[PDB]
Amino acid sequence: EVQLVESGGGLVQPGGSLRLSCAASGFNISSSSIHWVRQAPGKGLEWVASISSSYGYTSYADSVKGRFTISADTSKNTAYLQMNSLRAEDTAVYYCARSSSVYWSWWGYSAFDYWGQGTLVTVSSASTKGPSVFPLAPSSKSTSGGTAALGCLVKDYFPEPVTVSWNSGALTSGVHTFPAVLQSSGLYSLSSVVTVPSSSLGTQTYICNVNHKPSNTKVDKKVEPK
Amino acid sequence: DIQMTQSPSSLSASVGDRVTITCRASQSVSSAVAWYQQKPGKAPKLLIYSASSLYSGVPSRFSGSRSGTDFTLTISSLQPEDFATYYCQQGASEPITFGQGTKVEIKRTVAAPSVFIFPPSDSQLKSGTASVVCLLNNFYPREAKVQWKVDNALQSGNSQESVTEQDSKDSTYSLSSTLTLSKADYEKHKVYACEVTHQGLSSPVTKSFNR
Amino acid sequence: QVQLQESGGGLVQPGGSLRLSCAASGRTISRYAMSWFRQAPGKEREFVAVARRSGDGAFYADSVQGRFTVSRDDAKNTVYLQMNSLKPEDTAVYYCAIDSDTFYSGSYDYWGQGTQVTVS
Amino acid sequence: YSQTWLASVVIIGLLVGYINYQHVYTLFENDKHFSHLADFEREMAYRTEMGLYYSYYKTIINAPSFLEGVQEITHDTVTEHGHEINTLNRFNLYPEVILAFLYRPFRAFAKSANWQIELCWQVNRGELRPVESCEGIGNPHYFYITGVFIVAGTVASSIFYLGVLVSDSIFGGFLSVLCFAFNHGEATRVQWTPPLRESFAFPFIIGHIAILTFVIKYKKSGHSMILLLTSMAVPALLFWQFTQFAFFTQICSIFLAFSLDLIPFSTAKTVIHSHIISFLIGFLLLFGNEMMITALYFPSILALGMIIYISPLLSNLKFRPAYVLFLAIIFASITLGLKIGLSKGLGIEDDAHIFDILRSKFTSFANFHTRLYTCSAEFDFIQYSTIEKLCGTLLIPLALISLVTFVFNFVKNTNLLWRNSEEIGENGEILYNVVQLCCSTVMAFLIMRLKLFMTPHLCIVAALFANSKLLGGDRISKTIRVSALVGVIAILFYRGIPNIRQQLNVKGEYSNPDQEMLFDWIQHNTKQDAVFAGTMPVMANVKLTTLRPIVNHPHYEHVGIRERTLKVYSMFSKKPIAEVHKIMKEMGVNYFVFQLMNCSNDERRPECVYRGMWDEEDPKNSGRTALCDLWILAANSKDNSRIAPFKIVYNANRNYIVLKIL
Amino acid sequence: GSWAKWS
Ligand SMILES: CC(C)=CCC/C(C)=C/CC/C(C)=C\CC/C(C)=C/CC[C@H](C)CCOP(=O)(O)C[C@@H]1O[C@H](CO)[C@@H](O)[C@H](O)[C@@H]1O
Repeated sequence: EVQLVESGGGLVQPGGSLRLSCAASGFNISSSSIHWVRQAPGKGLEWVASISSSYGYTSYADSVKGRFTISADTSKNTAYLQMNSLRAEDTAVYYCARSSSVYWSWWGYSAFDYWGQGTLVTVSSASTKGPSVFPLAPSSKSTSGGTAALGCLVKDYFPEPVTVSWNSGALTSGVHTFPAVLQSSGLYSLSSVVTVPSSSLGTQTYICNVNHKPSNTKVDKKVEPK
Repeated sequence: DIQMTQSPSSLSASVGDRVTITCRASQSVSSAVAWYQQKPGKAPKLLIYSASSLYSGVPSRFSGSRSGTDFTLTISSLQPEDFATYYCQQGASEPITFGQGTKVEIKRTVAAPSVFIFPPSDSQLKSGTASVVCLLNNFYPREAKVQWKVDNALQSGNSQESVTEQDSKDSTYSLSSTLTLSKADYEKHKVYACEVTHQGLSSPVTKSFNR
Repeated sequence: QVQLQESGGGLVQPGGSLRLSCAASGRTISRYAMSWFRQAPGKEREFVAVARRSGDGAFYADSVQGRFTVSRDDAKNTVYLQMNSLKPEDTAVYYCAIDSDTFYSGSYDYWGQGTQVTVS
Repeated sequence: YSQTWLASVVIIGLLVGYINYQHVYTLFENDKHFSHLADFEREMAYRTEMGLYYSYYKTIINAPSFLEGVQEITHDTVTEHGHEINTLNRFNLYPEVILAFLYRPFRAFAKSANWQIELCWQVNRGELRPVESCEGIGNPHYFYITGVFIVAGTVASSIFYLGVLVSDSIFGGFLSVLCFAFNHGEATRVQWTPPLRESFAFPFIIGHIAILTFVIKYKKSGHSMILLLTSMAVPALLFWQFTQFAFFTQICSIFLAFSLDLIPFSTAKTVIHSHIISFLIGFLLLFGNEMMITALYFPSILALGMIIYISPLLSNLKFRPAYVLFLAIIFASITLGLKIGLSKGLGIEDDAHIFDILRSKFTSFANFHTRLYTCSAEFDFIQYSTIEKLCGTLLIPLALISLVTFVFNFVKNTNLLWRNSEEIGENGEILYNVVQLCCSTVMAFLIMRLKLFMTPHLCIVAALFANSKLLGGDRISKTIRVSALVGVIAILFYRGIPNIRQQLNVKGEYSNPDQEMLFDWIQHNTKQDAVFAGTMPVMANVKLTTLRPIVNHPHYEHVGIRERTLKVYSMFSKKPIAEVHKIMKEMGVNYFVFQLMNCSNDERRPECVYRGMWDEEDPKNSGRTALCDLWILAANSKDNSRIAPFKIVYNANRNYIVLKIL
Repeated sequence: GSWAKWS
C-alpha cells in the first residue's frame, strides 16, 4: 500500500524548465525524507536532491546546487522538483526514494527501501521527424550459398523508440537489433539484420517496417539483391 | 565528497558458484552502507542495509560483511534470477555517493567471432554521406577492442561502436562499428577495409573490398 | 622484447595426465595476462586457454572445457597447466602466449618453442 | 634556520615581560610616592582591603619564629573579635605566608653578613613632625611589592606567547603585546593596588591558559603535561577564591571544543586529569574549605570527566546537532544536579553574593548587601567611556575582524550537520580562545572590574589578524603580508603613544592627614585590648596599624560577617538609640569610629546612601528620627546630653568621630 | 566606597 510514483518527465530544449512530481500513496509525507536520484544512460546512479518535509529541510547535490529546487506539499502528500537552466548532460532517468527523516537521521540516513518507477527527461535541440531507412544486403558475390544476412539501417529517428518488423514479422530467427545510439551530432542510428536463407534469398520480396508511433510513421522499405 | 569504489568492475560466474563483491570507502563511514540490486529495465531494490542486515523479503542466500573500511557482499550460490548490477551506497554524510557498480554475467566457452562488412548502399548518394558497417557476432567475452587504421594512419572521432547484451538463448554478443564519410571523403582510396581484434585469434582479422 | 621457457619432460602415456609449465624470463608477468594456444597442421593459431593476472577467472575453449585447468604463481612467475585423459585428436604444439598490450587485447607476438603432443 | 626562531621568540617574550614589570613599578612609584613616605604612612596608603591582607604579612614577619607566627594567624582571635577563626583558608593568605617565609631568613642572613640592604634617613615633611623613611630591598614594604610586581610582570610574556601560538608568527605576538601596552590602564590595576589577591592569581591563570592552548595545539599528553598544568593550577587556587569560577569558564570553553571534534581523546583525558589533581591538591591544602565544594568548578569537572569517558561509546553518531545537543544536556544536567544536590541537599555553606549581584540587576530584588555591592560602581554595568577608550586604540575593531575571519574560515572548511569521529577538525586552540573571549566579555559587560579578563583576551584574539591560513593562506604572496602587517602596527603606534603619555604623567595624592591624627589618638588614649567597630574601610586600617582588635573587616564574601555588618551598620538606621546601644554592648565593642560624611543626604543617587538603605530594609521603623541627625547634632553641639548611653570621645575637625559605648 | 577602586 506504500508506493512512490514519479511523473512529469519528457522532452525539453536546453535552458528550459521542467517541473516533475513524486506522489506517495500510503505512508504520509513529512514523516520521512524523500530523495531524487539520477541515472544517466549507461552509467551508475547519482544522487540529486533530498527533502525532509517534516520541518522543511532541503539539501542539494553539489553538481546542481543552484539550478534545482525541491518543494514539499504536505496538504496532498506529494513533492515536486523544479529544474531550470538545464545543461546538455542532465538528460537521464529520475527516481524518487524514501528514507528516514533528516531530523531523526541519528547514525545516518536509512537505506532507500521504497523506490519509484522512474521518469525519463531529455534535453534535445532537434525537431521530431521521421527517419530514413536504408537497405543493407550481403554481396551476391561474397559468401554465396552458405551463411547470409540482410537487413535495414534506420537513421535520424526521434524520439528513441522505433520498432523494426521483418516481412510482417513472419521471420524471427537470427534477429539482431542493436541498441539506439546517439552521438554529439544529435543523430540516432540503428540496424536490424536477419540471416537471410539460401536458395536466392527464398525468392521473396523482403520488407522492413519502421513503426514510430510519435510520428505515426509506418513506411515499408523493399529489400533487393545486388 | 566521500567516494565508494567497487573493485570488480566486471565479474563473470556460472550457476551455483559463490561470488563476492567488494566496496571500499575513502573515509570511515561506520556502518551506514547498503547494497542494492538493479536489473536492466527496472528500478533498484534494497538487498542489504547497514552492511550486515538482510532486508525483509530478499532471499537469505545473500550476506553482507564489514571489516575495517572494507565492505563485502557474498552470494553462496548464484541463480539465473540474480543476474544484474549491484550498487554500493553510503548514507553517513550529506552527499550520498553510490558505487560504480559491478555486473555479473554467465560464464561460457569462448567463441570465435564472425565478421561481416557492408559498404554504403546506393541510396547513400542522396544523404550527402556514405556509411560502412563492420559487424561481428558470436564472440565471448565482450572484452574486444576494434581499432581502425588506414595506410598506417591514426583514425579516431569518426567510428561509432554499438554492443548488444548477452543473448537470452545462447548468451552471445553482437558488436557493430560504423564509419561515416563525406562526399569529399568518398573520393579517397576506393578500397575499403576494416580490422577487428579479439582474444579468439592471435592476430586481428582485416577484411578489405573494392567498389 | 620478451622470452619464455617451459619445464617438465619424461615419457608420457596415452590417456593419462600431464603437468605443463611456462615461465617468462627477464620480465614480470603479473601486469599482463597469459594464454595457452594450440598449433596444428592445416589450421593453427587457435585459442585454447587464458588467465588474466592471478586466477580471477580462467577461460577455456569449447573442446577443453573441464579437461584442462590453468593456475598461475607470481612468486615463481609461471603458469601451470593440468591435463588428463588426453583425446586422440589432441596432436599439436602448445604455446605459452604473452600479450605485449596492457589493455588485454590479446596482441600476441611471442610463440616460443611449445610442447608437442602426438597420439597414434 | 628554524631553531634561531625559537630563541628569538623566547628572548622577546622575556624582554617584554621585563619591560612590563618596569612599567608597573614606575607607575606605582609615580602614583603613591613610596620613595619619601613615612614608614607608618605606607600602611595608611594601603586602603580598605590592602591593609587587611598585608597586616598578616606584617604579623608573620614580626613574630619570634615563622612557625609561631603561622600558628598565631591560623588561630586569629582579633580579626573578628568574639570567636577564633582560621584566616589561612578564609582569606587565602598563602602569598603572605610564602613572602614571610622567604623574607625572615633573608633578613636574618643580611644581618649576619652585615650587608647594607636597607639604608635610610630622616624625611622633613614640614610643619608636621619629621619622620623616618627607609628604602631598599630589605625594607618589608619593598620586599612585598617587589614580589608582587615580579609575579605580575609575566602577564606580558604570557600574552606575547599566546599571540605567538594562535598566530604562528612573531607578528601575532607583537600585535598582542602592543595592544596590551596601549590598553594597559584598562587591563590591570596592579600599579595602584598591589596587595590585593588578583595581582597574585591573574598571572598564574594566564600562564595556565597559555599552557592549555599549547597542549591543545600540539596534542600533547602524558605525565609531563599533567604536571605542567597542575603547577600553574594549584597556585592560582591557593591565591584567590575567584579562580574557582575562572577555571569554570575554561571547562565551558574546552567542552565546546571537545564536542566539535577539535581535541583528541588523549589530550582531553590529560587536561581533565590535571584539573582533577589540581583541585584535589588545592582542597587538601586549604584545610578542606567547604566553600570549594558547592561551587561551579567541582561539578563542572565531574561532568566533563564523565562526558570525556563516555565519548567513545557515541563514536557511531554521524549527526552533529544531535551529538552536540545531547552533550550539552548531559553537561548541564550533571552540573546542576551536583551543585543543587549538595548546597540545598546538604546545606553545606554556599555563597549567594555572585547570584545576588545578578538578580538585583534584572529583577527588582533590592536587599541590603546587594545594595552595598551595586552602589560601588565596580560591580555595576561597564560604562560607555571604557568602550570609547578601547575602540580608540582600535583594540575592538581588530578583534571583530579577526573573529569574523575565523568564523568565516570555520564555516567554509567544516561540515556542520554531519560529523566524522576519526578525523580531527584542526585549529582547536583558536576556537577555544574565541569561546573564552565571549565568556569573558559576557562577564565583563554585566560587571565592571572583570574587564581584567576581557581585555587580555581581546589582545590575544587580535593576533588572529596575522595568521596566514586565516587570511587567504598563500593567495596574497609573502611581500604583501609583511607590508600589510607593518602598516597595521604603524597605525596602532599613532593611536597608542598618547595613552602611555597620560599614564606616565599621572601623579597621585598622599596627604591623608586626618587618619594619621585619629590613629595617633587611638594609640595614645586607649588600652591595648580595646575592641573597635565602625565603617568597613576605617576598621581595616585600624587593624593594620595600632594593632587593635576589630569586630568587622572589609572581607565580605563568607557568611558570619554579613550578619555582623548588618548589626554594626545599625548605627546609621532609625532604630531606637537604646536598642543600638544594647546591640553594641552585646557585640562587646567599645568604640565606634566613623566619618561625618557617611550621614549626609545625597538627593542625587538615592538607594546608595546609608540613610536610604535602612528605609526599605527597615520599613516598620520608617518615620522615626534618623540617628544620623542625632550624631550630627551631638558632634556640633559638643554636649552629648540627649544621647545618654553613648558619649563622643573623639571629634577632630568634624571629619572623624569616635564614640565610646559605656 | 567600601572597596578598592579602579582609579
Ligand atoms: C555560564 C557561562 C559559560 C559563563 C557565565 C559568566 C557570568 C556572566 C558569570 C558570574 C559572575 C558574576 C556575574 C558575579 C558576582 C560579582 C563578582 C564577579 C565577585 C567576585 C569577587 C572576587 C572573589 C574578589 C575580587 O573583588 P574586589 O574588587 O577586590 C571587591 C571585594 O573583594 C574581596 C576580595 O576577597 C571580596 O571578599 C568581596 O566579595 C568583593 O568582591
